[PDB]
Amino acid sequence: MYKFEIYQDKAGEYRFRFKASNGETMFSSEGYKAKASAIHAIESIKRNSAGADTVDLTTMTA
Amino acid sequence: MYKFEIYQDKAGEYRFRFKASNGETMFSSEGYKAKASAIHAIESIKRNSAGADTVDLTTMTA
Repeated sequence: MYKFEIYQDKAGEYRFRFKASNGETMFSSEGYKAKASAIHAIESIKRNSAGADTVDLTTMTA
Repeated sequence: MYKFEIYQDKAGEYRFRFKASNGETMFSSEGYKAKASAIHAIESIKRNSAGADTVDLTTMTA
């Protein structure tokens, strides 16, 4: 199906990506701070993120 | 409760963050490419991400 793949970048930058059913990544994160911070971040997603609202701030006249 | 705030960075970098019930951000993304790509990414989350698995690659980093 899909999941959160938690890796660190060459820069030592702990991060996590999320996949899709067609076996493709749709985002990569900053990872927040560290591995412990990475899982804790993903813990937010596990709660109700599939039901969470999607607000767009960047609808700004420029 | 909590939601996805979609903004663009000073670098013109479309991205989205996710909040927590205590009114605090837990990640910021790369936003994938653009606004359309940002929402499409968040669409993956809406599906089953609250039930998605959490796999850590950086225990044996690649």
